[PDB]
Amino acid sequence: SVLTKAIVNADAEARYLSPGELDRIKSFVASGERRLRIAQTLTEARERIVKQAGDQLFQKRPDVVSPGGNAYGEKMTALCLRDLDYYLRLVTYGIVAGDVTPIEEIGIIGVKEMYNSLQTPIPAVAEGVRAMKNVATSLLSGDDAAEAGFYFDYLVGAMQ
Amino acid sequence: VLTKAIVNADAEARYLSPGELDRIKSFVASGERRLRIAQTLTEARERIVKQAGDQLFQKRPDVVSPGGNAYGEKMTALCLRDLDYYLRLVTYGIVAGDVTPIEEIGIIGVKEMYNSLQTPIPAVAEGVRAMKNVATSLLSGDDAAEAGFYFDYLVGAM
Amino acid sequence: SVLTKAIVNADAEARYLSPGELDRIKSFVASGERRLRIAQTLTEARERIVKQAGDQLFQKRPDVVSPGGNAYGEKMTALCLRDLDYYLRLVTYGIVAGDVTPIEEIGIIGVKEMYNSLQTPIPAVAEGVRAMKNVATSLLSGDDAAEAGFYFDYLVGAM
Amino acid sequence: SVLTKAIVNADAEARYLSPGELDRIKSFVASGERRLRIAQTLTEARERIVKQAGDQLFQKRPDVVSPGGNAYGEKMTALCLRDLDYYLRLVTYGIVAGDVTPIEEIGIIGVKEMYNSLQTPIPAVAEGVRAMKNVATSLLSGDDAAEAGFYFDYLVGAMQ
Amino acid sequence: SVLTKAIVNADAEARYLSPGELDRIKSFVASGERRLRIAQTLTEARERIVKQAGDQLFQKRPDVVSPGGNAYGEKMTALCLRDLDYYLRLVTYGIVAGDVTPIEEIGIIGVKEMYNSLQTPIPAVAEGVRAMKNVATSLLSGDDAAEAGFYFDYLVGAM
Amino acid sequence: MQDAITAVINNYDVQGKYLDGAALDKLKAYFTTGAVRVRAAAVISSNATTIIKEAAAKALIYSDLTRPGGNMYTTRRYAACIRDMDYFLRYATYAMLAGDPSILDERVLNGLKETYNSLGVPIAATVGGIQAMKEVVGGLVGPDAAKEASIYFDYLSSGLS
Amino acid sequence: MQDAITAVINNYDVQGKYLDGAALDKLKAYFTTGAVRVRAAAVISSNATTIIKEAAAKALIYSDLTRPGGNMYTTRRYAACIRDMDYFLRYATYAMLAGDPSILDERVLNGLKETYNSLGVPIAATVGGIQAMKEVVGGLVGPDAAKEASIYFDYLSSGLS
Amino acid sequence: MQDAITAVINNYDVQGKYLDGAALDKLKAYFTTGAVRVRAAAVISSNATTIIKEAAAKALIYSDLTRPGGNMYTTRRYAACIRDMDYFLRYATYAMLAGDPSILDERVLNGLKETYNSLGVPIAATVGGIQAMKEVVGGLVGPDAAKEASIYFDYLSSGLS
Ligand SMILES: *[C@H](C)[C@H]1/C(=C/c2[nH]c(/C=C3N=C(/C=C4\NC(=O)C(CC)=C4C)C(C)=C\3CCC(=O)O)c(CCC(=O)O)c2C)NC(=O)[C@@H]1C
Ligand SMILES: *[C@H](C)[C@H]1/C(=C/c2[nH]c(/C=C3N=C(/C=C4\NC(=O)C(CC)=C4C)C(C)=C\3CCC(=O)O)c(CCC(=O)O)c2C)NC(=O)[C@@H]1C
Ligand SMILES: *[C@H](C)[C@H]1/C(=C/c2[nH]c(/C=C3N=C(/C=C4\NC(=O)C(CC)=C4C)C(C)=C\3CCC(=O)O)c(CCC(=O)O)c2C)NC(=O)[C@@H]1C
Repeated sequence: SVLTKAIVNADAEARYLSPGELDRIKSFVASGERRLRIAQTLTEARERIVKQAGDQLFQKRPDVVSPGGNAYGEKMTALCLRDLDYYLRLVTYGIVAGDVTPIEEIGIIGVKEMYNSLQTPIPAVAEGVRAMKNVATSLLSGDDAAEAGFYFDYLVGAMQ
Repeated sequence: VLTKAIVNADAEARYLSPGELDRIKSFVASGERRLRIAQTLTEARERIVKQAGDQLFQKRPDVVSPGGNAYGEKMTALCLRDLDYYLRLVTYGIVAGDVTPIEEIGIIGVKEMYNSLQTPIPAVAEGVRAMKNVATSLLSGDDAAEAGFYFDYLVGAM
Repeated sequence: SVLTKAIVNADAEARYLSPGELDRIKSFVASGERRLRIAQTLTEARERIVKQAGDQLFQKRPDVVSPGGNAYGEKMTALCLRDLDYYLRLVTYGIVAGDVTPIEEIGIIGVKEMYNSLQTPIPAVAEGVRAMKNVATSLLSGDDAAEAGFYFDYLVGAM
Repeated sequence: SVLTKAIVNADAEARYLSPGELDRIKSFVASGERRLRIAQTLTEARERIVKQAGDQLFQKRPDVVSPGGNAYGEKMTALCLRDLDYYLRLVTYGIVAGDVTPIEEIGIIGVKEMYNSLQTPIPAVAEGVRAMKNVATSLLSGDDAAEAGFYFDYLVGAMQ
Repeated sequence: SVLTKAIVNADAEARYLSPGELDRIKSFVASGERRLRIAQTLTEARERIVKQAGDQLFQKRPDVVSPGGNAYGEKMTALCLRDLDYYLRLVTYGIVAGDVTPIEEIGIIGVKEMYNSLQTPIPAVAEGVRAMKNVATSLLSGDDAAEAGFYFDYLVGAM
Repeated sequence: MQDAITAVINNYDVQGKYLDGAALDKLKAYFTTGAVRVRAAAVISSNATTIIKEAAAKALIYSDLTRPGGNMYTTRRYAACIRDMDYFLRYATYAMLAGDPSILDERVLNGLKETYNSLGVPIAATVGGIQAMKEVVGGLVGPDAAKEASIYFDYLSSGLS
Repeated sequence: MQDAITAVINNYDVQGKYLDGAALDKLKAYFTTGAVRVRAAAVISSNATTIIKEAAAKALIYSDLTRPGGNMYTTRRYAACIRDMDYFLRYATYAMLAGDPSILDERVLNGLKETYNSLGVPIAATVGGIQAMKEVVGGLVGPDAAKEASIYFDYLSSGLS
Repeated sequence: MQDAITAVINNYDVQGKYLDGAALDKLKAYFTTGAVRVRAAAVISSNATTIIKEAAAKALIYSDLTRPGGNMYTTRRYAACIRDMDYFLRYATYAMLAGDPSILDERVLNGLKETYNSLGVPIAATVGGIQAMKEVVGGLVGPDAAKEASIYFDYLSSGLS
């Protein structure tokens, strides 16, 4: 969260929170109520976002859902969609937190290693997240979408 | 299902058994649920066909190649039209509760028709399999199982 | 062979060989020496016929030797050529026999089923045989070619 | 090379070469003439090994040579074969050296990063190397093949 | 095999297997894993064993590879080496079986008659087998070599 | 033929005993397994052609058998061999639904060894093919179904050998 | 006759192939089973008389066969029937040690059906007796050994029928 | 660490005894086994990534552990678990070459239980994973090598539990 990040920087410096740091905290608390609504919207639309994004991903990457591909088969396709759902849940957590840290601990550290063992292609996963972003953006209002976009972009950046 | 029961009775030259009658009763109750499942696939029909087509072409580059039957716009359209036909038949099957409707329109003489066309039968089967996977994803699990049976039959027939 | 076919028909009828049937046998025995030469010619040119026909087939059907296609890959392409060689050997046997029966037993019964399990396209196989015919015809003299053509045509018809 | 490795260990310890280390050097110099022949054999058969391995790889992995796949197209397929050739050259160098170090510096360090930028699938590359091994093994005598196999296996292990 | 031999003796006597006979079977099954390794070693070294033995034999007997001699010429020399290979394969079979019977049926009965028709000298063949034994012994560990030696000796005795 | 339910009934009938709890338990066991079996059977029927193809690829083809002088050489013999493979698959599926091996004995297994010996068909190769089909089938059906499927395949194999 | 080890060897010999690891694995499998088999054989030999007694009690004696006009009526015929039972037991034991059914085919199975038909010995009753022996044997040998023992008994039964 | 050769030497050194024939025999025993071990080690190194993948598939994944609230839930934890699996494999390979279990005790086994308890990692699941790796390894190495490989895997498992 924003607050955790600020505290951590202060502790490293071994100082009380700077005025500038305090100001950022103030801004965050004001923003929070708006943020809560954005998160709520995505949660309600979660099921459809995942479904639509999946379809887009499969169109973008025929290979993944092909006999060679990892996603191929009902069991595997479900798992791929479950993964997309996981990332969406993480994004909602991020929006309320105001920072990527919650997202980062659960999803972005060791992600490469996990997927490499699974043999899932990392770029395809990124495409799925991009797809989810587009669906989510449409449901969100423009300003809301921009906020959500940042978190979505981070995920895409983290895993590529 | 009702036709099937009557036919068995007529062969035996007997009135329908209570057990047979009960199965008919169950079927008529199930029908409304079946209609909903069919409706879902109908709405998603256009996308199912499109997605399945792409999967098939990825699986079989050859079919959409200068040598291949599917190659060219006209031919590719016809291949997709065929996939659409089979999907329509599957929906009919689900509402009927039997493969017979599917079977009459699509599975008898299919080999002969495709051999004249020179279309490869295995590729057609793959396309149906592809359609099944797309359809399964949109359907709920129990609904998907019901739909799967009809899809499997088609694949078996072809 | 001609003779086998005639005998079999007679045995079914439970009769001695008909004069007409006997006449055809007489014609066949006279023809045989010419037939042997025709077969010999094709055997000598066998390696080249197969090679040329293969190339023609692959040009005619790019798809078969494509990643999707059955023929694709060295192992698979070799097998496709081996099949062409098999059919050529069968045709030579047919010419000497004067009948397709020898050909038919070894190659044409269950062929559809075998290839369907393999998933090999039957029409492509037919094209290969047609290609082999054209190569073979060129090396053969015209009358010889006509005789050879009949056997080649039968194969194409069978698949 | 064997010799380089031994010297480096000694220098770290700041000691003269140990008797055991010296013995290994002696063994290596005796082995060398046999090793030279093994390398020579593969060099002569190089062109065919690459060609055969390529075909095997493409059969095992249709996807790589498919419109989605990286290898697809003439230019791309040539590059994939060029890569296989590179790895074969490295293996020959290894056999004469008696150690993987020459191979390792040229080919195995940063390989993951390079291929990830290219987007080439690493497992497919490994399969290609495996394929090359099988072709090379057939041409080599059994004992020779075992020696060659070790170097081939290392490459496969490295690209994993 | 050891077990086959025991069963056969029992059946002739029309009795169940004797305790002593059963004990020998037990010993054999324990020995088998060691025997398998010995056989595996020889199989891997087979190509070199044959080659080395051949050379030794030809040095020992110049005559066999001479214009008069049977072995002379490439075709004939290949056949002589093929024979050596055959005998080595038989020896490996023997080691796993624990008995010479497998070896004996395939190679040692009628061998004299076969070679006499061929006109191959039997003593030279024996020398080749002896040569193979020496090569094989070197690769094998001492105890393993002794086991292998018995089978090799039997072959030499048989010819 | 006989099925599991009928087998229980028949055993009781020869005893003259009315159905008892122990008997009921056997029947109940079958009933639970039933649903799985039906699903497995449908899977096998749909994938039958492929199952045979894969199994042949694993054992029969690219072999001396297919090469000239081999049992499965010539189109006619090749077609016969794959027809036999299909028979085995279909009967095993029937047995799996039934829950009893008897049908295999009554139709497939009776006289097969003798037929094969007269024909000169190689039994060990056939057994190999059956085992290969089993492995392929196991994958498609999934684990719970696989155990049930395997016993019938093994029964066929034991009969032939 | 043939045994498992020799069977592997013979298959390789017709191919002309040197023994390979896959072949070695089959041989290795046999070697592990061997110890169990030897123990089972000793058990059977010691209890052979009783096994026959129990099996006869289960199926043959107290029946029409033993009653006048039955096949096993008269001392001479009774003695013959128990002699045949002993044969089956001894050969099955041999087969179990060998790990191969071939000896049963070569000695017991070949021409027995025809002999029995001429004699008017009832084959189904004999098969019943064999099955009974199997059950008794299974108990004595214990479970691991029983599975191995059962296959040879079943092989005899199938041959006769 | 210690290896078999050094273990013999050390035992003699504490006694102060010069090496004797009995000692030499133990050393000789090791030398024969050595060649097999080297081959096994190379196999394991090449297939290490796959071995881990297969073992995880058999036990760890598609389980409560991977599901939320499970120890291996989250990418970080998943990655940690597969890293640990790799460690076990590498050390077992080292032990197999060495012919001595001591290195496992010195590096892997020491303090692992305590570490795991503080972390809250489940020991039984870890042991399960090790056993799974053993099974996969056994296949690749082949039978002779498998016996040697198995003991080190079992040693790790016993230590953890
Ligand atoms: C979909 C876009 C892609 C895809 C998905 C896919 N995933 C698996 C298996 C697993 N996925 C995960 C992922 C996570 N665990 C976590 O803790 C998080 C963050 C909260 C994630 C994202 C895990 C742990 C597994 C292992 C199985 C399990 O959950 O128990 C698969 C199948 C695995 C396999 O085949 O071995 C698939 C298909 N794969 C693709 O190719 C798509 C592009
Ligand atoms: C070439 C024109 C086409 C082609 C051929 C092709 N064949 C195979 C495999 C087999 N072909 C045969 C066929 C025969 N066996 C016989 O006994 C006879 C008559 C004497 C024939 C003609 C067989 C038995 C096989 C099976 C494997 C084997 O040879 O043992 C393949 C490979 C099949 C595979 O997928 O593995 C191919 C490619 N394929 C084409 O598409 C060409 C048009
Ligand atoms: C009575 C003096 C002694 C005695 C007898 C006894 N017998 C049995 C069982 C059987 N005895 C026979 C004998 C015959 N069957 C024949 O064909 C002939 C010749 C015509 C004879 C003499 C048979 C066949 C049986 C088997 C059972 C059957 O009828 O099917 C028993 C019981 C068997 C058992 O052990 O359960 C007995 C007790 N026993 C004595 O101790 C007396 C001294």
